[PDB]
Amino acid sequence: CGLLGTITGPPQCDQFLEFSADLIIERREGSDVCYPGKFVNEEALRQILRESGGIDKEAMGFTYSGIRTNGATSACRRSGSSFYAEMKWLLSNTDNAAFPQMTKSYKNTRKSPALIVWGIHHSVSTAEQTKLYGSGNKLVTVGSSNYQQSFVPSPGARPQVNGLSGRIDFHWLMLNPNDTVTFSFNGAFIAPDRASFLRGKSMGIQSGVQV
Amino acid sequence: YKNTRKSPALIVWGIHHSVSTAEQTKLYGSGNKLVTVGSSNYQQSFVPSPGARPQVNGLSGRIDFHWLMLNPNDTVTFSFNGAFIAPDRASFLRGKSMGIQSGVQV
Amino acid sequence: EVQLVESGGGLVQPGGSLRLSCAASGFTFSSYAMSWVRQAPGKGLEWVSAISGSGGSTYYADSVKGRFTISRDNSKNTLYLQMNSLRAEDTAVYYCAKDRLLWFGELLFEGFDYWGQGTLVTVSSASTKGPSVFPLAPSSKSTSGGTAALGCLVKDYFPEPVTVSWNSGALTSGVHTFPAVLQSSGLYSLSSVVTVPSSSLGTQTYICNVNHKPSNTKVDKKV
Amino acid sequence: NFMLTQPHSVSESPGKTVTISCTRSSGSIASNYVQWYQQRPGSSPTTVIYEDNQRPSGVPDRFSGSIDSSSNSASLTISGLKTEDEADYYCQSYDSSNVVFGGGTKLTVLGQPKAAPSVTLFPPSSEELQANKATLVCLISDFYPGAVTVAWKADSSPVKAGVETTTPSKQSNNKYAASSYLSLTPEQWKSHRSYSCQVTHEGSTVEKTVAPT
Ligand SMILES: *[C@@H]1O[C@H](CO)[C@@H](O)[C@H](O)[C@H]1NC(C)=O
Ligand SMILES: *[C@@H]1O[C@H](CO)[C@@H](O)[C@H](O)[C@H]1NC(C)=O
Repeated sequence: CGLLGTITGPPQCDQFLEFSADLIIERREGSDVCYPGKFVNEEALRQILRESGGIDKEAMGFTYSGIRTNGATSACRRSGSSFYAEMKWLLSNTDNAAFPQMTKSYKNTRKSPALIVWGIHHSVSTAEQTKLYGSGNKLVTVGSSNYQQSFVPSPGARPQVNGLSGRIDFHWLMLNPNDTVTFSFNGAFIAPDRASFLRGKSMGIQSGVQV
Repeated sequence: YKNTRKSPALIVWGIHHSVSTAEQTKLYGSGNKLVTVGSSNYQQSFVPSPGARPQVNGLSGRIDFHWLMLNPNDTVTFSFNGAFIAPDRASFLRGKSMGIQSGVQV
Repeated sequence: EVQLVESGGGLVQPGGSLRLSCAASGFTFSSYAMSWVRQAPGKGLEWVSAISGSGGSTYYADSVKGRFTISRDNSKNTLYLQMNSLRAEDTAVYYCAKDRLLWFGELLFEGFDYWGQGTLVTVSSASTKGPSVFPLAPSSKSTSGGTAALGCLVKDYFPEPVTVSWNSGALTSGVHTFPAVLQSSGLYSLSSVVTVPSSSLGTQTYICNVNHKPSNTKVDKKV
Repeated sequence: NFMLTQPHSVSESPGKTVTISCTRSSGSIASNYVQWYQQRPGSSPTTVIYEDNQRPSGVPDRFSGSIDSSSNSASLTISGLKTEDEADYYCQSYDSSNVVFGGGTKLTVLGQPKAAPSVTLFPPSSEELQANKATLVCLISDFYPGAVTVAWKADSSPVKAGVETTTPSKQSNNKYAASSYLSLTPEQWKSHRSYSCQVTHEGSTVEKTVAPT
């Protein structure tokens, strides 16, 4: 399990979604991803998690209406095709090739800052992008009181990793208590299902020796 | 491109920022241009920024360069539809040295 | 050059098994999912099953699920399809088709890019049978511009061929013997008709001569 | 799942331009990729289109792909027909784990003027009615192009069980012939009012009817 894979929950990290520790050990074989991609500002988020003491997961409770939320692949494989356990690959309807302009928001009711993570999908080609999330220019915005940033997918061919030439870009912000995060998106979104809270203090290391 | 050598490779490319959207489509055609670079430890994407600029050497265009470092046996893959200054040769480092900045004689 | 080759096609009594094997070459076989497509003799294409590059995931069609088992050996660059509890419906030509992706069954299928040459699997309890000839009588003295339509009906015969002549080879002009139909029972059947003048109806004798050599059954029939 | 629907017969003159359409029953046509395979008789199929418009290396530029989301159709298009383009054309698409194949389309390059088929429909012989069997023979001769559709009707109603229809084969005179034999039992034969053999060719229907005695 990769230390960042605890946030997204790829199949390797199914047993580490809500761990709690004083000492966290990363191993050289840990991969944070199943569907190829990488975290923006990865090390800062790793440094945050190493001294986090653990992760508590609270459902964010997004409901989606009249789109496809079963996105899956045989790269993230648990039973058959699957995906990241904490997230959802939002596709378009089989009936209509449209992705409606959606607005989804979350309020952090808790006393600790919330680790919100999400992905932006870079399809292999515009053909692939239009087939999954519908035609037209795709746009994803993220906003809070502190944080604001907007994202547009960059379709194109990437080197094969686990059979896929596409890439998912994972982004994250930290909601302060009582603040609100809002997602506008009409496609190319990997929405969070659950948020993440830090359990305490700990120390992370990197090693390859017996415990 | 695949790194067949026993040492990290240095890959450099450029993006062309044309003086206008007309200049830009003259060279590469109409459309929106996007370059995507990707490897194991690296993935990034770049968009040409055409528009009015002041002259530098009587030229209002710009070419900025980007670079990663390919680890051995790692494969780099480009996806471009224009505004791509493509690399012909990769660079390999030879060993250890030391660099200085000076304005006196050797 | 990518090339696929299938072997193992034969004739099988219904209720039997057959292990088809497709041979791959000219590409990295381990990194491309493979699939089996069949075509009934005179019907469209029908996808049968598929298998991932690793070999762990295996996907079957409904019509064959549980009876067919697909497998592969990445070292021998060979594909396999185990066909069990065979039926008359499963009689077709089977191709192995290289899939364009590593994984099969995920949100998007780019088709196939190369097709093996094919192999014929035939399933029928082929008992050799002599035909049973029936006369096709002409219309009630109704005609068009003098013509008329009468013939002989060859029914439930196996195997091909038969030979149908009229009046021991005398009547040649105006005859038409149709190709046989391979009906559901695994047997053939055909007819042959003559365009004759409507005058001689009732005043002349037309005899059809059917000759089936494998059954040693030869019958002359009158209309 | 869903089903795809192409015409059975398409014909045109050399150098002209055809389109073979493919219509999807359920689900949008632009929700997954569509292929176009071609099968010249006696050879394995080969793929002339993938991802709804893309030509493999070695496919003449006269082949084009298309997607019409309004009609929910995908349409092949061949410019400047050659004589070697004469084949059967299958469209293909995809669902959850299901691979859907079109019915197939027979593309004929006209080498001779079109000729409507000649239908001759026979009742069952009284001798077979003594074998407690009954067989209807619909003989179809001298048509071009070599594509027909045979439909049987029991007195006003489609009957598909017991029918056996031949693949059209060329006669001596470069025209095609076929047969269609409906199997019945004498109790069903004397049951209804009439029996019909409907042969469809190039959008025209020639119906013939027979009856007991
Ligand atoms: C957040 O709001 C709740 C009530 O909505 C209040 O009880 C709490 O004090 C607030 N916390 C902060 C840090 O403002
Ligand atoms: C690089 O790849 C070659 C070819 O597969 C292999 O022989 C070699 O051991 C590899 N070396 C490294 C350092 O990856």
